[PDB]
Amino acid sequence: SLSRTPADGR
Amino acid sequence: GPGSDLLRGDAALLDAAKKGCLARVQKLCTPENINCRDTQGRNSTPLHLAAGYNNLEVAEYLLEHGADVNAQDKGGLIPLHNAASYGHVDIAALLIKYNTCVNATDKWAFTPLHEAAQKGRTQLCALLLAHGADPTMKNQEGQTPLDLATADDIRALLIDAMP
Repeated sequence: SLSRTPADGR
Repeated sequence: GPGSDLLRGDAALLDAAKKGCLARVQKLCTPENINCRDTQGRNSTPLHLAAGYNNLEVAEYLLEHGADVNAQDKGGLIPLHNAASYGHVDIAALLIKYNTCVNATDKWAFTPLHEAAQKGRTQLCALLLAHGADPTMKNQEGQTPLDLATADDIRALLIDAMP
């Protein structure tokens, strides 16, 4: 959904 | 005082796990802070950060000292989600060896295979499938990992694995 933000990492 | 000492120690351990500085992890880890949280960000544990930033030996050190392989950040991610998102094959294989749930679901019911498929991480997709990841799982919006995939190679991989 829209509120989903990226996982910590690279 | 002891309170600010613990605060400084937690923050330094999280930073060391992100940067991959094993010497600092060894010094600062305690059985009480091994699963401490980055409360100002995503509420990640040191193992989330080691997994996401591809620090394999820090990750196994944390696992060997009691890190929770199924700890959830504020979005429901477990460290295998972080490894899947960024394509860290060796990290994901290690987490699986330490009995992580390959089909774990986050707050939107994304699995690590949803994450790897969406982010284009082909070898991670294949690894997850080889360890029982279920390509028929739909997230909260009704989407399979295939529904989220845009790369030709991952679409072919998932179509082959699906019934």
